[PDB]
Amino acid sequence: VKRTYQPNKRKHSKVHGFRKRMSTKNGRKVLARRRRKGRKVLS
Amino acid sequence: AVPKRRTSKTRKNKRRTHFKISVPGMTECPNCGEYKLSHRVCKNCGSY
Amino acid sequence: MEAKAVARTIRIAPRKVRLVLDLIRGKNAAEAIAILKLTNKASSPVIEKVLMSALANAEHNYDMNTDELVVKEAYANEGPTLKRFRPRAQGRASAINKRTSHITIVVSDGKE
Amino acid sequence: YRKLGRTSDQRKAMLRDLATSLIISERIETTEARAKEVRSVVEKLITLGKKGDLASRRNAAKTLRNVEILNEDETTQTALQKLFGEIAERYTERQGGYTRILKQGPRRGDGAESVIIELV
RNA sequence: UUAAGUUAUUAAGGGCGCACGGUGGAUGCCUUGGCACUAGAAGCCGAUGAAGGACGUUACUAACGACGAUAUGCUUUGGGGA
RNA sequence: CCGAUAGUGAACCAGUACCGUGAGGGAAAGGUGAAAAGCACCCCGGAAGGGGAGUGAAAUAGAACCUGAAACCGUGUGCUU
RNA sequence: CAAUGGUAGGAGAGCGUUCUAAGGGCGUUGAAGCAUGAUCGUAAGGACAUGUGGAGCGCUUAGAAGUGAGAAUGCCGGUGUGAGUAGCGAAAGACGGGUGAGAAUCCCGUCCACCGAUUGACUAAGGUUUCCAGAGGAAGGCUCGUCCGCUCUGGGUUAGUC
RNA sequence: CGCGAGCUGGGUUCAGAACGUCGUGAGACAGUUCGGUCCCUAUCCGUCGUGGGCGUAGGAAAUUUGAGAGGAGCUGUCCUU
RNA sequence: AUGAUGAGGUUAAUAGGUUCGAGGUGGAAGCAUGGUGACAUGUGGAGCUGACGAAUACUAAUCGAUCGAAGACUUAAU
Ligand SMILES: [Mg+2]
Repeated sequence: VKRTYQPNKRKHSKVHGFRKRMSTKNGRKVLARRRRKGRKVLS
Repeated sequence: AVPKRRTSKTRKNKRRTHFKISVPGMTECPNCGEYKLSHRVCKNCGSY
Repeated sequence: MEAKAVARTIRIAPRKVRLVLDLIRGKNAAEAIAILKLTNKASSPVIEKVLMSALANAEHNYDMNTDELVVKEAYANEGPTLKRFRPRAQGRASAINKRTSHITIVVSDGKE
Repeated sequence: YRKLGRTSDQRKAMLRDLATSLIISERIETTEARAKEVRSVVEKLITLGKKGDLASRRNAAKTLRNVEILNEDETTQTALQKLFGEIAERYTERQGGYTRILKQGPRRGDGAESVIIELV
């Protein structure tokens, strides 16, 4: 059966990805929390 | 269809009283003196 | 007097190794070897080798010649188990315990 | 008779193939059950060979596979020709037997009693 | 000898004690790291390109520090001592 | 105040394994010895192991390495059935 | 001389664990833990001896508390029982030769069988090194394994026109 | 109102729908109507078969009595008298 | 089901094969004749024939191993 997450590099990097989070202030937030947390993969 | 209770060590060891391997049907080989299975060809020599 | 030989972390579940050792307990060395080499089980090759080592140990370390040796006592006890899983149905996973065995054999001359 | 844990078409095929291979090699290694069941087939083929008339040749062609043996000096001849020219003569005077069976110890991968079926 | 009567033995295995092994990681002891504070500094970093990264850099080479194409470091002034 | 199920989530390459499309969620894991002196050689084995000899105060301190409980699994047996 | 069953519950006296203050002590001539024992007190519990153990720990008085577990379909970690039971995930294999410590399971060969609008050839998306040649066998392969999409070593992707 | 870890699932008692009736309404009625996922690898006792051990004062091969126990146990028509 | 039960292990018919037969099927192959051919006829109730009946050691039950008594007291008759 068709399950979820039919992977796609382009959409993955479009809906997510550094420049997309840097396009909205709320996007800028999640990077802020992820650095405060010391995350290694930020977007 | 599930065990209503534990099988104690006593019951366990009791059930497996008859669960054992038998010593092989081995006889001495007439050409080499090493043991072989009866009615089989000796694997050390290769006789009868 | 007594020669020792041990095999550790053998990859056979101890319930299965003990079935073969329940035959060579207290028999002579030659008869014991003939049993192992002819019993058609999985553990048998690995035990025939622990016995072999004991007997070699006896000759090379005590001058205990192999014609008079008897497996004084031979046993097997649990070892460091390896834990694995099997993907079963409806997303559930069941466990599989790959067990091991610490095989011991001591052969004696019956003497002091 | 025995079924050998197998269907009818797959057994018919296995029995005839095993008989052919025996005829090629004159002694093979297999499990007891299949030796006990190829015994009769190979014995009956040799009977079809002890007559050599064209009818028996044509009829034995049913069972044997078509194989080629390279003899000494690069001489070539098929299973039918072997059966009717090199094995008919050997057993012209014997009135049965044609095969023996020598049990061997169990194999490793299973507990199957391997045996060697050989043309006597 | 025969009648009548009575009673061992057995242990395939089990139980209880005891001895000796394994498995396992409690406990005891220990500290590299934490927690709560006190006293005094300090309480702005960015277009002079920040904070955070990515790639790199060694004799050989992955990781971690350090470093940046002058890269596992360069200069200088002082401290020191194989 | 805490001594490794505690004390930070994190004493140990931890916001890391890992999980989620993503916000996010989020572990488990310290201890050989004083010194590495980390077991020259020999023996069985293809090897893993082992058994001697040697190192060391100690090697049931041999690297999964301090102490090593209980559940649990064995091998003997004195008394029973 | 009288009293002493007891649940919700009230009252009193106490036993134990960690730490602190002071005093007095014990410790490689072997501390704490651990194990055993046929010992002592009315109880919570306290000693003694013998083994393992290889450095800390008792006693008196008094202070403080993360102070006492058997149950919460409690949490974490180990190990059981069901049991040598169910399962071994659509299918055709047989045999000769070789390789090895070991072979139904690896290599070669013959025969046989299955697909064949496809289990065949391409190419996208996606995965990223699984690709190739040597070597290995702990682990992963639902068995075995000398084999491999596994491990170790060294390699491999070449565009003016796709 | 024996028996669903032996079976079915038509009725009834989930979510859909529809008619009559009641309710302004959401909805309702033991009023109808069409449709509607029946899981479980048997540990113990029990029961039907089938083995091994031991005891029956020696070790054996065969034939046995029967203390008990179980199974059967029904009945029609015609003719004759 | 397995184990048991039963028929046998060479001083042997237990099973296989060989030979003969029962039963089943129904006119094998190759020839010759006739037909343009599709075919037909004689050989020849032929050929084939798993379990069913009998004979025959031709092949396999070759070699060997393990378990298994020495008989209690007491009393009464003998
Ligand atoms: Mg799934």
